[PDB]
Amino acid sequence: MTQFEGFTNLYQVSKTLRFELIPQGKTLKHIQEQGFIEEDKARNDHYKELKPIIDRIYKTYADQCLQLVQLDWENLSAAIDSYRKEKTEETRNALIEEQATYRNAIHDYFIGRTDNLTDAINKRHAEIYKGLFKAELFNGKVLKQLGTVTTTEHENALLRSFDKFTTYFSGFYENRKNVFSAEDISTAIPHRIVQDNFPKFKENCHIFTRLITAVPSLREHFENVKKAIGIFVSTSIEEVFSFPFYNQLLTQTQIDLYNQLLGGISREAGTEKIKGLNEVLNLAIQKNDETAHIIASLPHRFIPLFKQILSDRNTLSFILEEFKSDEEVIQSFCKYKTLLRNENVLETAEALFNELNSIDLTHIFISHKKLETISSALCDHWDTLRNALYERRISELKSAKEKVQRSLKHEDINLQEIISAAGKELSEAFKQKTSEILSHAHAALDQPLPTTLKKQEEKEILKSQLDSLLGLYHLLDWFAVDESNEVDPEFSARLTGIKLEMEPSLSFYNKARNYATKKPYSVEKFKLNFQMPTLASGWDVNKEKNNGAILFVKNGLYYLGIMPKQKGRYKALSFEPTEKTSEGFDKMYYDYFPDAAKMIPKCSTQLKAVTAHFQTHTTPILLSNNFIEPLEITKEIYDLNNPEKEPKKFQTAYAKKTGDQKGYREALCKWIDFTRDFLSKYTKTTSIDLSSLRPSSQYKDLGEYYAELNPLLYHISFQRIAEKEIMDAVETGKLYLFQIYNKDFAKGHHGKPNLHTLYWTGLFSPENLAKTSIKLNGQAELFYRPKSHEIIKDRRFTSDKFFFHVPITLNYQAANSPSKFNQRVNAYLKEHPETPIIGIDRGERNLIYITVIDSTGKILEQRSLNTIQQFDYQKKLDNREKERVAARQAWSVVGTIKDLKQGYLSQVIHEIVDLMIHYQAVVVLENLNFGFKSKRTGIAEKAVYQQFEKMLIDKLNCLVLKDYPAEKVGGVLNPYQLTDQFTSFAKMGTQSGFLFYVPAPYTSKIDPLTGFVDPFVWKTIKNHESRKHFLEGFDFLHYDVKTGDFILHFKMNRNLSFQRGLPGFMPAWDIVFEKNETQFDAKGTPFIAGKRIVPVIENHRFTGRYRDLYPANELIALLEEKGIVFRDGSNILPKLLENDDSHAIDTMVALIRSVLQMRNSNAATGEDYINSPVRDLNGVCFDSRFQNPEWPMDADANGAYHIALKGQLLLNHLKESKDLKLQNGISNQDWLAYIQELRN
RNA sequence: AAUUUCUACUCUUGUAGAUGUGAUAAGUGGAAUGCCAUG
DNA sequence: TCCACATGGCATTCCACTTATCACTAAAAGATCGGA
DNA sequence: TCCGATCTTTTAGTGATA
Repeated sequence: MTQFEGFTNLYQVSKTLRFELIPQGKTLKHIQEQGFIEEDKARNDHYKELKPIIDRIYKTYADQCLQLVQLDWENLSAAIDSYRKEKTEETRNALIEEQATYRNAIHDYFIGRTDNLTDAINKRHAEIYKGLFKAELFNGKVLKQLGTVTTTEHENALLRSFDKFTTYFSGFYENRKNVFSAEDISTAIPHRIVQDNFPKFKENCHIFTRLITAVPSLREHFENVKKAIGIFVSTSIEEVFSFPFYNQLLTQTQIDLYNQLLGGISREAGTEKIKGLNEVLNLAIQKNDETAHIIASLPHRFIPLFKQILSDRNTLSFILEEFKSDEEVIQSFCKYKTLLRNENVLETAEALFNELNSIDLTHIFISHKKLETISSALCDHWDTLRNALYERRISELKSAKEKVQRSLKHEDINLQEIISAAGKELSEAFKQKTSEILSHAHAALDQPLPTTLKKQEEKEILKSQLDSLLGLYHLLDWFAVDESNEVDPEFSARLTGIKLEMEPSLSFYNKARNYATKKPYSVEKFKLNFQMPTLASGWDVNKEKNNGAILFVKNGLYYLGIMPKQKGRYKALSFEPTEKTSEGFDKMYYDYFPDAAKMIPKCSTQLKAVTAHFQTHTTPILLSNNFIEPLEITKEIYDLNNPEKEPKKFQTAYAKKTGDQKGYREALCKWIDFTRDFLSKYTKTTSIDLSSLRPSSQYKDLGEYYAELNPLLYHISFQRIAEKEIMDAVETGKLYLFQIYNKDFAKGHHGKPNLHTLYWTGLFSPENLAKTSIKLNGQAELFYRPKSHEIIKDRRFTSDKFFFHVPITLNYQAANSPSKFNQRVNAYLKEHPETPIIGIDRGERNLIYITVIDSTGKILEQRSLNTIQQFDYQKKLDNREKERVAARQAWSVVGTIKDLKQGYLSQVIHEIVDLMIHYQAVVVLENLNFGFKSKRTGIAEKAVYQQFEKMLIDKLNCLVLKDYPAEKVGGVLNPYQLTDQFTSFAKMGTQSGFLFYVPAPYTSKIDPLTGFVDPFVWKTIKNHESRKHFLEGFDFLHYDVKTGDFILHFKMNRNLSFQRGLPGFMPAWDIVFEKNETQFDAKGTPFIAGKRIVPVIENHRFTGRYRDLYPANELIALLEEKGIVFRDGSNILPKLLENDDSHAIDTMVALIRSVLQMRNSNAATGEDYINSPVRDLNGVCFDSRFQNPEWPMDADANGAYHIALKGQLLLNHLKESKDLKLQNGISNQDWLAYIQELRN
């Protein structure tokens, strides 16, 4: 018996708030005269310049370390193959433990505990490894022991510039700590070595082995192209794709040579490219041979390896040098232009072209690789000139035509034979386009260069000159200048004499593009330190001398106080907590023991003195300092904390590995009494009440006890401080005072406050002071950003500002992570079966469509959110897309989409949470592959497929309603928690709390009245005999005389090869070819019923736009075309199947394909709908154009509805199950069987 | 037509909703340019 | 499979864009600096 | 030239069933 309001305070969530600090008094003067802002700007610049040096040291240690790795890989290969062949759970855990073993084996080289290495280099690697995460990378001691990087004196001075400020690199350290770590982290060296690169190498090895086994005649070829690449010269082409060579494939250079072996060296522009592995695979594919088909059947693509983590990328391919500045590019192109007019190239080209217009053209030839380009630029189609020449060679003569077309691809043609093959329209089009191009070039040379390159117009005119010159170069590359044919030697020589100086314009074009499309520089905020090695890392009153960041509250306003260092020392300035009635600021007092799991052993067991006492003698030791009463450290407690093994005996890892529940329980009990009397005895924690703690033997584990213990030691009090002391503190410069500010703290604000402002007010409301549910955290950052009725546009960028970023944590009383959250949600859904279901369909046309269904599948509300607050976000986002791709092609600025997508997604998120709190329903969302959504966003990033999922998860993880009371469930004190804690999409399961991930196939293309899908696939129906065979499988066809319709009967025990093999429930189908007459909707608008939209096929494997069709009209036109009598209602199929002409059979398969076509779309006028081919058993032929609200209006509403009944299946399967866990998805066959059972 | 920041309006120098920051690393996808074969 | 309408394999720039980790700290301990 | 204050650094380690 649980409630909907019980889903609160499940787990901690961490957020960050941003504010603007307004200076108070003359403190803005005090930071200005002291010169801190420029000092932090130079410090950030120094850090940015020092980062390449320090990870140069990191890369040096890496490539010195993992070069010595030599391991077997057969166990991991067998584990991967076993898990891939049989996808069971225990095989998965075997794969994880093998991957962890190999990760530890790789990491031991960094650690220095590697078995195969001898002891001296082991201790050298260990003591060098001890220095990458301390101050040892700046004193040069690591540089002395590790290989001689030998940073120059400039970088030595740069390292001296960070003297006594190594804690600024502290966040860097935990960054690089993930590089050298083995706990399965995606930003680690051994995770990439084991889990990422090794399966790819195994795949390459296996596909190479089966490709050699299938066809070995290509075996020599790869060795040959290996001699083309000239790398791995001491290795065999079989040995490279063997497992042990992977012991070489760790350094960046070796994987670079592997990827370049797969790709091939690319030389400079103009010359050919050295072919590689995938190149020759594609070339063998494109032969249209039987060998091409068999290599097409197996996979025919080698996969490149991922880059190493911290290393840098090189190549053997040609790299084009980049233009350093805009002045250099405009100056160099001005000299290029002047040297080009000095060579009088334009009149030279005019001379050549009036020569080709006035001499015979049998002695001038055209290269065979440009016939398609000339055909596409000249005529409307690229296949015009090739087919014209092919038919002309036929007419001047089956097999002979094939050798003719084999000769056409590689033999160069003289241009008169093309003129005689084509028409004179080709000649005049050629002459006018040459006129157009040389007039463009003339305008290019006549027009002067722009003065600068800072704005768009100069960029676009320079682009215009460049592609005019380049198009002249392309037009120059049409002719076959080689003396292999009978080209005129003088004209060939002068065409080289123009083309060799037309060649560098292409490289100039690429250089200008590489300089031109750079992102324009923008002013960026940077971190302030205020000459302090640790700024605002904590709020504690002991560290308030060191961190120097405290807060004041003044009659509802909030202030940040910073204590600067006086004369380079820590001036311990304090205040007097006067009585409450005195006017003044209210200082917050912070009492925080950070985390007992790391403070307790550090402050009591992991000291130097206790260890020095305990190695030499075993007697227990009293500890006196920082204690009211000295605490006793016994032998067994230190053995529990330091057991010289990974499983600590109070940790449940020891209980899981061993099974001694009694000893683990007693060890846990003793450890809990030890931490109890330590918290009693310690100076900081002796004033904290600990009475809510249960007896020690009643505690299940360490994590639960820590979760209950943690929010007792977090405390905030408030003490009134005299105002005059604070004003003398700021006026003397001893205190930097700032005011936290946003939009809602202005005096003119009278509406509802922001959600972040609600969190900030809930932080300091006395209810949260009584019981801390939300918590102020440490590590608060300060940033400075330089500058970039009456209404001011972009007023916030007019002046330089100070910004404050502060982390908070909501649901602090709850545990850090939830336990069995999905079990709780399954329990609540099992106790509440009547809950609604919200189908969300994300699309590319209308984007987001919602449908609401009840427990019985009745529609409650359906909506397409193209227009929210009467604003068409879809159309605006589409035109933003159109101008983004237009600006990309025009070398303009590219902008961003994230802001507008975030605004529209915020509107739709508020809508769906409004309906969520109104209906207490669950949402259902289609499971989509990452590759599919990535390709969909690639063809059109108008779709929000992957972006909206993150916003839904983030909003449903921590949910606060602004209109709700604070103390009520859903307010800022008890926020709603309806989804699992977000970890990563890889470990995101099929169900995250109230959200479900349902399979994507077969949701849109389904009749909701009968559950009908198309059981055929039309790709298998290609030949005429296949069409006749499939026409044999139908039962019979009858012409209705009342309504003029056609009824075709079908049983799925026929046409099995032409069926897709998806057996539905209902064993009969009656396809209805309804008469194409005009019906009316609920609005009464006329519309012709049963019409279809079919793409217009141009020729074989060629399709254009789409055209409407009315299947009964052309069908009866077919029957009166052949003279078939059908008004008697006889069996039409045996009457028509005897006619063996292919045109007839093609017509009826076209009509039955069109009536079996479900999704009927027309984007030109924009009608999207479906028209069910099978009549409902109550005699209804469904069209969604009827606009009846009980059924979906359009096809995407239909898809969202079917996703909703898929979720209905999911919760029915939840109800009948007793394990309180969902099934691992559903299959298509069970889904369509279930919906056919429900419908009919 | 204003905002910690973003989106949408202008009745109030504002309104409605959203807003995990910093650091690091990798990957994806576009556009242009070439080399090579295909309809 | 869900989506379709000039291409496939690569190579080099440039751009946005996504995902995946880390902390979300006070005290212990060492380095340093001013005193006799 | 060696001690006592003090400022900077780094450090500590949990979660799953009777």
